Amino acid sequence: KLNFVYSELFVKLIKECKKRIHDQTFLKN
Amino acid sequence: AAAFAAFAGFAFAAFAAAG
Amino acid sequence: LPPMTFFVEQMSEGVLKPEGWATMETVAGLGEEVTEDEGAESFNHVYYRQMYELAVAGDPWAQREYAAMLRAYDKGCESYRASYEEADVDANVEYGVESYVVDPIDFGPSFDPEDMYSHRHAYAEAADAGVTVIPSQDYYGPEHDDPLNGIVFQYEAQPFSRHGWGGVPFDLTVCCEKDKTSLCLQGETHVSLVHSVPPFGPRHITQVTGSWEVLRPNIKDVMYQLEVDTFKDGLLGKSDHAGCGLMLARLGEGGDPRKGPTAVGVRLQDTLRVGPFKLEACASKVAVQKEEGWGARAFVGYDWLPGLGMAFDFIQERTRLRGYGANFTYDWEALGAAFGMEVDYVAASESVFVSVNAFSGNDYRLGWLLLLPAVNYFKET
Amino acid sequence: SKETNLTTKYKSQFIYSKRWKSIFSKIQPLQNGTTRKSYQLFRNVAKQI
Ligand SMILES: CCCCCCCCCCCC
Repeated sequence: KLNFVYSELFVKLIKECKKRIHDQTFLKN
Repeated sequence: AAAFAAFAGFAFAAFAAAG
Repeated sequence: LPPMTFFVEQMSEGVLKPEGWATMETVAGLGEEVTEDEGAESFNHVYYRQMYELAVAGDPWAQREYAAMLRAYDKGCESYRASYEEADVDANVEYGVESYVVDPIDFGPSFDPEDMYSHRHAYAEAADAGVTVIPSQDYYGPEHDDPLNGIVFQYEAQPFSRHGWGGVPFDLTVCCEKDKTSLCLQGETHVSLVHSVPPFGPRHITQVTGSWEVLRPNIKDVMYQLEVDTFKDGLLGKSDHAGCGLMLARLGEGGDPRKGPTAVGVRLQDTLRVGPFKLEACASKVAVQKEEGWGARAFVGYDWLPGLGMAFDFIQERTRLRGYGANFTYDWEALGAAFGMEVDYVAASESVFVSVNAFSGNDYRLGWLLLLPAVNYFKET
Repeated sequence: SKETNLTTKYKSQFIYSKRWKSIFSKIQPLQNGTTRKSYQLFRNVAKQI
């Protein structure tokens, strides 16, 4: 069963974005 | 110029509301 | 009711940008040092709201993220409370019981004693209240009393926010001048709404402003104005900062116009880069209750000559006197001085005005340069 | 100039993975409201980024 897959992607993608692009401490460093 | 301004304003408002 | 030219001038202000959200520094960095950059803060807002929603849904990772955010927020709040307590203790230590006093407002030179009435404006420092109080100075005041009449309150907030994320930016300003004879009450309010963010879509913002004016003894009539403006970026390109606004003005006695003179205006604003020209344009049309006025402002820049600034204005009355104005500005550095020139040309009156400001801080060479008026000055009897 | 007699320009062929295609074909995103909402959110974010 693959009903959940998209959800497991979304909670990943934005989270990864938070780590890689819109992180203010990383930008400061 | 009044008709053109009114039409442009209406079109811009409709385009902004569509998105 | 003011003429349609006033409304057309008000509407054709230029390229606008509504105010965004405000962010805490402790929570955003999770206790680490951060810098300033837009797009990474509204992203944090919407991201934390979405993660709260997902955690409520049941996703464990969202729960972990929200728990970490809550821990950071609690630590920041406790740190700020401790800092406030320490600051209060230090203030008590410095001055045992004496509250801090404020410097009085300096009005200027006059034949009356300059040090007089200074005691009246020297008050104890107020607490950390949300409102901001400013005094208003009238043109002509009483000869033997202070010339400060009235007051103005300014307030800002971002309510409907959870843990410092989200909310609705809201600004308020009220000027009140009340005496035994007259009454002047001018209120203004601004509200901001955000629909989407670059990560989750386009930049869509809506600003609603409402301003009312009351002058009781002289005018005996009140005026209301309500304007709604919508801004979106990249409508016809990568970035165009498109904006459209609608304003309604009413001069009714109270509440609804009740046959009061109404006025409806609409404005459009956009900036575009074509070749070597970055052109910003704002055009508006206003109709009062039945003449209609049109206004347009444009700012034009040339990248090969960055020192020159060019502004064009076109105003058309009801059909149909068209007034065109062109303003050019330039700057340069002379010998130990800086000279800035401005040329304004109007075709309606066929007039050209040239102004040159000069500043020198090294010596008085420019003073010896200009000596014609001394000879030009004659007693003439 | 021998390619003038015989010129067979074959290109633009797009190869699609069998496993990935089957996996994403077996996914039903539109028969339920919650799945549709999650798919809409992911589609918005992916198209944006
Ligand atoms: C809630 C739906 C999003 C779009 C709302 C647009 C409201 C402003 C349009 C009318 C003023 C020009």
